[PDB]
Amino acid sequence: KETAAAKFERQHMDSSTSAASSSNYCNQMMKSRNLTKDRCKPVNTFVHESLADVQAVCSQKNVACKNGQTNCYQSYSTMSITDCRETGSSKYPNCAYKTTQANKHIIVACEGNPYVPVHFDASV
Amino acid sequence: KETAAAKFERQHMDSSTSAASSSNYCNQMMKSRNLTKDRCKPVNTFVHESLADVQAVCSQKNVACKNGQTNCYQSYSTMSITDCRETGSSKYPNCAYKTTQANKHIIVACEGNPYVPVHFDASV
Repeated sequence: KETAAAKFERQHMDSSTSAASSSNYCNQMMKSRNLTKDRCKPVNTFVHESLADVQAVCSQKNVACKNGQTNCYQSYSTMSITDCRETGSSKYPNCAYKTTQANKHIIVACEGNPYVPVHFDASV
Repeated sequence: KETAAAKFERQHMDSSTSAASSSNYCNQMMKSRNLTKDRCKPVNTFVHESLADVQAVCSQKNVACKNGQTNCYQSYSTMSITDCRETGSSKYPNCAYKTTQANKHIIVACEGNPYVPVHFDASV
């Protein structure tokens, strides 16, 4: 099993590019990050900033999570992100994703020592 | 009880302004839309476009909802929105919200005849 922090990294971190490279970015990334193995993960966001910058969000603006939890944090600045969502004729095991690039604040839930992101809540 | 469509309108529609008017916008709106009555609703987004334009999203890009439902739709264009989230020392019944204005695509779940929005899923 993964640690919660490692799972966040696998699902949400892509510091290797400044933004989605093509309309096929999500198709490629959802597959290579193992998010299409057991099923098509319906929605997933990748963040194109350094791991350090994303971890730093845990020391930024404390805000509520969508579910009412109090350990969520909103980035003070906008970040380059890519939203991936199942679209068209996506059907497991033939998953298909829409790639939407944007620059927005991220909201993450943080836990542990060190206090690091363990869930991607939303972007604004 | 409200219809699902009416509840969406009450929670998410604000066509009366082109964007949040002040840092107090969310405090005012969460109260006046009855989202602080039984508890502080932790997170809520208002859309500053016409009702017609928001309803029209149900005929736009079919995408998966976060929970795996297949009746979500993403707006082709960005829309003026305001994200409201509990912050600081928000504690029922003294709710307190952060106001974040943005221009993003909206994703809504649609149902019924007429086919109209019944849930706000996310913004991109």
